Amino acid sequence: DRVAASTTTNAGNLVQASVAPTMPVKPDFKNTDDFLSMSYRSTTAPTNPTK
Amino acid sequence: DRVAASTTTNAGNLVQASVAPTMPVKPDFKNTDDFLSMSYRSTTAPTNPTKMVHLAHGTWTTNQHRQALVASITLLQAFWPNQDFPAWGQSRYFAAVRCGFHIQVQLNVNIGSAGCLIAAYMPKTAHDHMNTYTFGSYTNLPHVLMNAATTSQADLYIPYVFNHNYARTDSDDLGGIYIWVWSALTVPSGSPTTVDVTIFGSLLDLDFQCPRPPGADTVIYT
Amino acid sequence: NVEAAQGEELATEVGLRATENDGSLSEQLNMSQPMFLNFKKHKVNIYAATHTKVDHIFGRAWAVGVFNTETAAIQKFDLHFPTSTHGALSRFFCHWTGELNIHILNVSTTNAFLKVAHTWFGTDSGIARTATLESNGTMIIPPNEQMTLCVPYYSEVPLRCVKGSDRNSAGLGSLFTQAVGRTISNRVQIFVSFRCPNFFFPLPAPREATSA
Repeated sequence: DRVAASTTTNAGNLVQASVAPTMPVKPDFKNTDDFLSMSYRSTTAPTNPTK
Repeated sequence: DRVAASTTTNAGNLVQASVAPTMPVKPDFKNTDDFLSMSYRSTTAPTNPTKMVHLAHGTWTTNQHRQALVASITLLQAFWPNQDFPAWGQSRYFAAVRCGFHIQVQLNVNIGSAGCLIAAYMPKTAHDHMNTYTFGSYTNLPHVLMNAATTSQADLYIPYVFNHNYARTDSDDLGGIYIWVWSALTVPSGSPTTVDVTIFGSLLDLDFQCPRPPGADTVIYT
Repeated sequence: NVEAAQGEELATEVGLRATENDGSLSEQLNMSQPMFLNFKKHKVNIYAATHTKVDHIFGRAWAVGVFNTETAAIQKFDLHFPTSTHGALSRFFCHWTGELNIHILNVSTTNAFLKVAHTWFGTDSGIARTATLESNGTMIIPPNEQMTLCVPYYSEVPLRCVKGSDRNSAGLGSLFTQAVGRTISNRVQIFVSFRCPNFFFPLPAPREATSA
């Protein structure tokens, strides 16, 4: 039950009386999908406006 | 005067009878600006859609009994229902989402009130039917209990969980967080009756794929 | 002395716990349950094997559907996940992937061969693929006899969800059969047993439906 801060890009979050987070059993947070259902490179989205 | 090809992201250009390129005298193509006119980090722009945003507040009063629903959020359609949200503009192109989710339930209770709301997570194919589930068992879900007293915030991380490999942006496919009344609140007089609940969300592990015309829907998995 | 015990640090062990901080739900699995001066926690295995283990429990098959077939026309028979049996223990999980056995049992008064074929996609793949079932994995079953043939997992959806009834991705399959040898009253009974199932993610315990 302590001070927990959270910051992403511009936004930020300063919380008091925090609670420890939860996650589903045996979580795997690796972003990419192997095997791949898409041949594209995952850096496509931010790169896209350069097209 | 030979064959020159050019490729950027998706687009590509195959030219014949090319001419050697030109550039202004003493060019310097280094992107960043030193000295800096902006304190921000140059990786801001692509990172920006990950920014955490206010999501679907709700009002939880005395009158509502147990098993009642305080507020509802449809997860994947939640981060860009409007044009105002930061992740909207860049999600209005790419049609698929592999993204993970970070949602922090904000709550404030005037000291001297007692009761609990539960923040759960129901995937779409689960959400199709409420009628099947016993209420007393909802704690099987990934969740966090929230006590009235001595809980400021409830932090829960949700990995991507869905049938199909990729999920459609414009739809509800990821399901959504639903917040239920675990026990009625108890208010002494005088106190403000309505206890406001705001689900303050976020997003992480950003991904997009499969280009489409800006406004049109497209089927992928079905 | 012998009888009494005291705090103040280990009151966690004597059972006082804050539910507001649960850590992960799986973090509670690690939690040591409270104990008083006298309790003996000992894991006593009466049987060598464990009936609790996922692998073993769904080994026992369960009966879904019975129908007589007097007609050589191809029979559409759809397989829902189990209800009203020990198979309903699988109702805790949405996402499921694994190969599954099918025990069909042929009963023929007049001698008849009967054929079995399985398709994860339904009757309609967008074309009618049911024209002849010979090429899709047919396995022929002799009269008054039964076989254990198991179906591999072929699906455009990597994870089947148990709950939903939606024919596309929800069911665990759709089963095709036809009799041969000019007969009638050929009666079958079909049993479905999983093999090394993989169940992903839990759900709350489902309500018993009196009204259906």
